[PDB]
Amino acid sequence: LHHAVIPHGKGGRSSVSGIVATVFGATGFLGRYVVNHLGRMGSQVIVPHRCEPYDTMHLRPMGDLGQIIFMDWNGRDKDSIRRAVEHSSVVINLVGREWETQNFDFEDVFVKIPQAIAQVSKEAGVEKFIHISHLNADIKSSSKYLRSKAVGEKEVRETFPEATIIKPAEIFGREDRFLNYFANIRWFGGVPLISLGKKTVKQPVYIVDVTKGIINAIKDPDARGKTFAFVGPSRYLLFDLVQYVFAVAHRPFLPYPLPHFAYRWIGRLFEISPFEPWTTRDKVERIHTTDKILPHLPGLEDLGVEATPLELKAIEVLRRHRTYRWLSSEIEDVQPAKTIP
Amino acid sequence: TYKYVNLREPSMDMKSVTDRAAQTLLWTELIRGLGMTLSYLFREPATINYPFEKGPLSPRFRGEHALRRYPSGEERCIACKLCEAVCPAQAITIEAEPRADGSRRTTRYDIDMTKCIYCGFCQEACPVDAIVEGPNFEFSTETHEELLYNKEKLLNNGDKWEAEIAANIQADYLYR
Amino acid sequence: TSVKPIFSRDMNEAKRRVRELYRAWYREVPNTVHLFQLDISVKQGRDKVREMFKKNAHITDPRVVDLLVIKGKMELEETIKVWKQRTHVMRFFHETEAPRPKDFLSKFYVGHDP
Amino acid sequence: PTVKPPTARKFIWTNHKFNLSGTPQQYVPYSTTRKKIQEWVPPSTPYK
Amino acid sequence: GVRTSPTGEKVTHTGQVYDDGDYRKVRFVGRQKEVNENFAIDLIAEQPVSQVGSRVISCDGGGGALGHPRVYINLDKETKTGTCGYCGLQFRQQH
Amino acid sequence: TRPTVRPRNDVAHKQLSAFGEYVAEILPKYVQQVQVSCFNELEICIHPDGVIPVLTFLRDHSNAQFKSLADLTAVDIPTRQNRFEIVYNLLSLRFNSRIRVKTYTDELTPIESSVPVYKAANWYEREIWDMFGVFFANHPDLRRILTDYGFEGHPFRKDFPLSGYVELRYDDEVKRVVAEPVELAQEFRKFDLNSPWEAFPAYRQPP
Amino acid sequence: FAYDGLKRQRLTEPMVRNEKGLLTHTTWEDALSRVAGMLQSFQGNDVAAIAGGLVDAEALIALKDLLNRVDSDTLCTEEVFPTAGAGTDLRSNYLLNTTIAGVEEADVVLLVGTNPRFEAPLFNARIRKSWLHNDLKVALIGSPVD
Amino acid sequence: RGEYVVAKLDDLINWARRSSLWPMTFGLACCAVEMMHMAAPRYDMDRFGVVFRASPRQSDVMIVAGTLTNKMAPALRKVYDQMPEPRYVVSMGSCANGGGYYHYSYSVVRGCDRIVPVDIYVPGCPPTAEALLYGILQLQKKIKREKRLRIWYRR
Ligand SMILES: CCCCCCCCCCCCCCCCCC(=O)OC[C@H](COP(=O)(O)OCCN)OC(=O)CCCCCCCCCCCCCCCCC
Ligand SMILES: NC(=O)C1=CN([C@@H]2O[C@H](COP(=O)(O)OP(=O)(O)OC[C@H]3O[C@@H](n4cnc5c(N)ncnc54)[C@H](OP(=O)(O)O)[C@@H]3O)[C@@H](O)[C@H]2O)C=CC1
Ligand code: SF4
Ligand code: SF4
Ligand code: SF4
Ligand SMILES: [Zn+2]
Repeated sequence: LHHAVIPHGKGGRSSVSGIVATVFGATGFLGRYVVNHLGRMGSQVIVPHRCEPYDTMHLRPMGDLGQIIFMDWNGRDKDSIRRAVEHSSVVINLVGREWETQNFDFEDVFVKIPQAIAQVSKEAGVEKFIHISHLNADIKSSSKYLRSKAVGEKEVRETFPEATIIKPAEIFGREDRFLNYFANIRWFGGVPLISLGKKTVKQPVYIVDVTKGIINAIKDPDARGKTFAFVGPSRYLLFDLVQYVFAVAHRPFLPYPLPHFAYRWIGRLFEISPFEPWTTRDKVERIHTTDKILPHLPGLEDLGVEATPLELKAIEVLRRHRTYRWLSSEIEDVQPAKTIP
Repeated sequence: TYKYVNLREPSMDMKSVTDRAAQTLLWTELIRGLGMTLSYLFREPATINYPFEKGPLSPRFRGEHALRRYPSGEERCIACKLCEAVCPAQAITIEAEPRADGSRRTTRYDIDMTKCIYCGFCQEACPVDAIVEGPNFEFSTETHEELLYNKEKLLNNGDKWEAEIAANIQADYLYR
Repeated sequence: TSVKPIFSRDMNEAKRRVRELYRAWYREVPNTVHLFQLDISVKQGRDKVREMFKKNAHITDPRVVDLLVIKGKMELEETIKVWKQRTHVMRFFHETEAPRPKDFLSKFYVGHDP
Repeated sequence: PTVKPPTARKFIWTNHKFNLSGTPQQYVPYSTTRKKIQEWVPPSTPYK
Repeated sequence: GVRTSPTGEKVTHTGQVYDDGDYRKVRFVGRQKEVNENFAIDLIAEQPVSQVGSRVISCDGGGGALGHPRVYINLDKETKTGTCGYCGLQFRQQH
Repeated sequence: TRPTVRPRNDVAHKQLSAFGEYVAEILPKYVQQVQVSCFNELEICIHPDGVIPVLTFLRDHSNAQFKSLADLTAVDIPTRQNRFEIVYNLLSLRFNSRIRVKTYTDELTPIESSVPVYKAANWYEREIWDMFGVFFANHPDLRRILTDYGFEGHPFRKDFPLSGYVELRYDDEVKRVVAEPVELAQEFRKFDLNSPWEAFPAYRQPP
Repeated sequence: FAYDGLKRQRLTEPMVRNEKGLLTHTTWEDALSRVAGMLQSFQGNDVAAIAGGLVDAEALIALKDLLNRVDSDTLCTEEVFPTAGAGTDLRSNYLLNTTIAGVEEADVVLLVGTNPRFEAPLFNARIRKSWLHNDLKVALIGSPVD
Repeated sequence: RGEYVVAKLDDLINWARRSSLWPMTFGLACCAVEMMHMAAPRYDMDRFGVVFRASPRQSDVMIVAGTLTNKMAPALRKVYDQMPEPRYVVSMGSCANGGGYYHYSYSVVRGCDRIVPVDIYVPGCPPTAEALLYGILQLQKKIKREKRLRIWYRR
């Protein structure tokens, strides 16, 4: 170890963890938790960002002076990528959109960009590489999102064979597009579900569990060249999960079946939005994709993390969706949803 | 000696009682107060046109720090650490060793400008006029780290501001 | 060994004050979880209350017990009147602090602290 | 300064510079001292 | 003088420069490293030695009360010059 | 006639000495020591049991009339078995004089609240309790006044570290301000300043 | 003046031999595992230790106990002492029994095979102090050092 | 051309935001006095469009003018969070910048950037009213550099 990266202190804000991490896509939902955890223990974090600097302001309080470094980068320019990684010991890739745009599509963000980061990182001598894939990645999937995840995951593996690839289920948390997505359907009255959501099983995972898994993968030498599946502790039918969301938010729940073709037609309607789409056809498919069971892969327990149950943290996410009448309701008012042994 | 601020007995003659009746009903003392703000409307305001015009300062002004040289270009600082000892905020950090020649000089000279109280004790303590507070007060930054000055930044400040600094010391050193 | 008492002449009077304070805290936890809108459960709050009482279970000095009860009551008055904020109530749970190892080997790897 | 020019020194900046904060030529702090402990370097040949 | 390390980083007048593989140089990427280009060790060595006709000379740095504390320098050795411990000016005895 | 030396006022010194023993004659049950400083300040050192009798006498007695409690504070001297010294600074407008009354206590011994004598003492005693941990009995409302809610310890004790044990920051994961063990990017630098040569022979202590 | 040797040539990381017989940095866990693996496969005379000159008592006893638990008794020092007779059984056999301050009460000192000036400089200063203030008589068997 | 239009629209919204900055009526200690002097007739911050308003709902800038204690830290975070966006923070003076002369105190937050993000750091103890006015103008030029709609366009 070079002398500047020998750990020192007691793992606090002013300590030296010895980690020099470049986190791509740090300005997102997962990125803010990864940067927070890295900063807590005194890591040097490089945050290359495409967005406008106002949108990185929430990251600045997460590290001691000089520990959070911001760079500009473009996914299509390799000089920008190489400048951001050439001094790092671990590169973390959290890049992704849930929708396509006129400038970037699922192939671009889930294949070309991850491959370029892995390619440039390897040439720069970066030793650790963590890449976030998806539990349901599949070339036979209806959703181009999941098809692109399968291709990119493969690509990263050849380009950077020692990469740790992490495949989470849907991640729930304060800024998620999962529990919040279901709660915001109330603005349309009833909740449409394909086949009433009785033919779908989800295994959502908690954001902090995923973050701790990523942090523990950096330090663990066993995590190199491995693929992990980060899943929550319980499996639910989609109908029960959405019903549970509305029970915690104390909103009237009026589910009704909607066929795939009709509901695929609603997704394209919302895709017209030149801004962030409320929903897309791809999202409709992903929501209704049953979460795979991959026993051969290691999970959170193999990284020393106890998966946090949904029931213990839903109120943390869903309290703000309640009206004034129900804001103060406590965590014990709603019965847990039915699980699947 | 003392005086009473509010110990009056008002007159009860008819004229004085009517003068107070007119005041109550006609709001005479309220109109008098309007006249005073009217008189300010027609005064020239005290605003200056910053940043084109500047507020007056004096040679003693305590602003941004700088490390000075002798006319030959040698550093004045001899790493005596008196400024570091007196600093009320412990804002100065110094390391020193013999230079490649035999000279006693600093290898570290930091001022944490976010610890500093701009009190000027360091320039009072300095025996060779090496550390001074200059006249610059327009150095706000976008990041905290930019206010943790190392020796290179402070030497640059002295090279940047010496022309003004030397003239200010010239005006005030006979009061010191 | 003759000293001026605070409130309790002996340890049996002191333990009566300790039991009374425990009841007040036990009754309060349901309200504190409601008013402050905590994401912990009432059992968690009451478990924490129990934990704080058991760290001092070895005291044998009534004056020391009297002071802990005195401090515990001020602590409770801050909570009931909502002088505390959510951050102060949650400081008892150390959520953002990582677990420090207690075994020798784990301490040995991280650093020099005993 | 037209009437009372300043005293000329070789080391005084000829070109004044405004506030550079927020630009590529801003000031970045760093430690100005050299490494304090030298680590032993193992021999480059095998012998064991 | 301001050398440049094989990486290209400028070496300061204290001899400081991040070595290869030191992550800390990332702090200068897209920015710059502040280095004063007027090395005092070089500038003082450009001052000519002053010839004086006495065994002892005094130096206050010049400028009276604007200089440094007044010190007296011995010039008895002829194998070297007398240097001021405050300002580094050199003196030699004229025969 | 000595421009730099502070002049003495022996009249005021004489007057304060006479009053000091006058108080000792009237309150012998409590007064333990009376002294007058070279700059003419009178201090009465009492047993803590006499806080109310002594302060009440000084306030109400016709030759005292110390109607104003200027200041009430504590000093921590760890080398004493009663480490805390409680200091009352009183002012008599009628006689244009000041008097200092001092007592002592430890960490476990309560001191009687003097709010019945001086209502000004209410907040001064909360501050002493807050910063030193001295308990005042029969206080109408004793609680912290200066330290953060839930703060642990008594910072003005000499063995409390300057920077404390905890510091605060905002944590994004829990979306609130959190408290964590204190770490300093730059440790406070302790200075050893005392000269090893005695400065004031007049105060030398026997070997 | 030798403290500046504490700033140079320092061992700062665990090191093991790589696959080419060269020492390379590794973690404590790996370094201790290799030693522990080798320790668990040997016993008796197969395990020995040598304590150098700057070792502390705590390290000495800890290493002695460790080798004892594999039944090894070969705890050696670099500095020789004759083990004949009582050897180290009696402390008086290998100590400066008069004590350093005892030199000031001596009247005759016999030095045998020792340059105390360099072997124990502050002990030689005590001898000179007695030689100067007490008229002590010093004799030497050995090289006529200064 | 979309590029030309969004470029102009950034100028419009950036100009509006920097020309109508309303600081929260919020001050902590000494440095609040120099802030009052910046509102006073000589500098008259109002002539720049800078108007104090008490409500966080109606504020764009938090000027942290003075020492932040641990007891006050949650309250400062509360009123910052209650500001609608876009919102900016100006750290005024050594205390708010990095703890200043109470840096080693047990009751003092060592810099308000531990609690909120900070856009501009104004040095001084206290900064002169003119030094603060320089800091506000530096924030205006920062807002003038924002590229929100250009970045949205290229997403
Ligand atoms: C021949 C038969 C004819 C019959 C009719 C003859 C009657 C003529 C005389 C009648 C009296 C005329 C005045 C009546 C107006 C009301 C007067 C009044 O009530 O003012 C007194 C009021 C009380 O204030 P105070 O003094 O504190 O209390 C008194 C004792 N309790 O104090 C106040 O009201 C003060 C109000 C404070 C706020 C004032 C702020 C504005 C001041 C500037 C206003 C200037 C007026 C401009 C009007 C514009 C016209 C369009
Ligand atoms: N439910 C979930 O959240 C799950 C997430 N994942 C994966 O985890 C990763 C992060 O999840 P999440 O944090 O929710 O993703 P977010 O959409 O929340 O954040 C995406 C990040 O990627 C950056 N980014 C997106 N597109 C581009 C681009 N074209 N060029 C440059 N930067 C870009 C964004 O930066 P900007 O803000 O500048 O656009 C942002 O920082 C993604 O790969 C996602 O697929 C996997 C399984 C489930
Ligand atoms: S001005 Fe005062 S606080 Fe600032 S560095 Fe000088 S002595 Fe220290
Ligand atoms: S700046 Fe002045 S006081 Fe400070 S170390 Fe240098 S010579 Fe001494
Ligand atoms: S920075 Fe200086 S003037 Fe401002 S609050 Fe702190 S001590 Fe007072
Ligand atoms: Zn000189």
